[PDB]
Amino acid sequence: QGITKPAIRRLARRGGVKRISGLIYEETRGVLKVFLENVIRDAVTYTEHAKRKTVTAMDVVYALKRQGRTLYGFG
Amino acid sequence: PGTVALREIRRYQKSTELLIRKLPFQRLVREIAQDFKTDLRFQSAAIGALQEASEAYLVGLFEDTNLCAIHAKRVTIMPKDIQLARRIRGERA
Amino acid sequence: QDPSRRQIQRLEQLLALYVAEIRRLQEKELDLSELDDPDSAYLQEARLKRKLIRLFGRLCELKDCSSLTGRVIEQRIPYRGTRYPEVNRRIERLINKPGPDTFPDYGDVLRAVEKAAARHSLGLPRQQLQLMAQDAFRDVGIRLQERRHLDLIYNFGCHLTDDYRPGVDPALSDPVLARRLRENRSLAMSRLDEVISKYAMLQDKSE
Repeated sequence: QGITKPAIRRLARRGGVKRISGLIYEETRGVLKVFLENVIRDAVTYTEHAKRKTVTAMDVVYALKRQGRTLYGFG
Repeated sequence: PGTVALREIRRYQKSTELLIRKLPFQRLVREIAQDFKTDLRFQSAAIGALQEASEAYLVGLFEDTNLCAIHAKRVTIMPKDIQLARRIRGERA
Repeated sequence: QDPSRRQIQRLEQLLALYVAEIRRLQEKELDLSELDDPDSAYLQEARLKRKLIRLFGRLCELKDCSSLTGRVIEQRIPYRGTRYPEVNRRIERLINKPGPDTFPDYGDVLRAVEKAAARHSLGLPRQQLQLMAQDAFRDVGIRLQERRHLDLIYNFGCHLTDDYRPGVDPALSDPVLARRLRENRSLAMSRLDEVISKYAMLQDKSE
């Protein structure tokens, strides 16, 4: 409900897809949530390692650099 | 363009171009941080990085699905198509 | 040309102050409650970036220059893929259409090829056309994706991330951290696959 149908549609179009299915919405929300969960889990690991209270953008970068080819080539 | 490096302006512009509304994204990260029983906080830059990367990832997924869709008559994209595209081009994350 | 000079001086000063405040906001740490707040530092940063870009455009407009910032995603993609120039031109035209959302379907590419071949009246064996169109769509689509991705990684992050070096990852040193990250990664992957499959068998049940 939070991430809207217009947004999901727009994201799909950005990638060339003209027409999506009804379940595509719920699936894109699921996929987004799981991806975010993964990045977060890694970043939080990173920032608890160094004994800090706030999750730095750098922690998110270290975390993203471990999510397959997501930020491939950055650095 | 005197006291600011053009690179930074490219960056802020790109931030302007995001496709998910920023408030509900914020609330999403919030939700996941609740489910993780996180005692921690996030600096605003981190949320930004999350959103840029997330939209990047989703658009990528859809691009892959588009690239694997070859049909005589145009088709509506369904879950199975995403699955197969992900098998052929690989999981991006 | 003095009041104009002083005016652009002003607007540039303001541009710099905007930048400084954005830098400030990016550094703010947000509580779980703030992440529900509509006026949180993230959204303040957002609106500030918006009004900054607006000011910038105003300045460009004032300086006889265009509002382009030299983005990679702006760079025209050329296509000389098939040895039929008449098709290459049309495909080029299609992939460089004005817009942020001009990524083509396979259908768009096939239609382009068929249209050009029928117009420039060449021998167009259908299976040959369809193959050529498929290869074109793949080539062109790959390049579009590469461009989006470069545009991502070149304009990614902020001053806080600008110092990233892959070899300073503490996980390389500390084996414990590396182990937790390992288990993490395995969960991550099995979760993504879980969702993709989940909705796959859901569509299966629907049909």
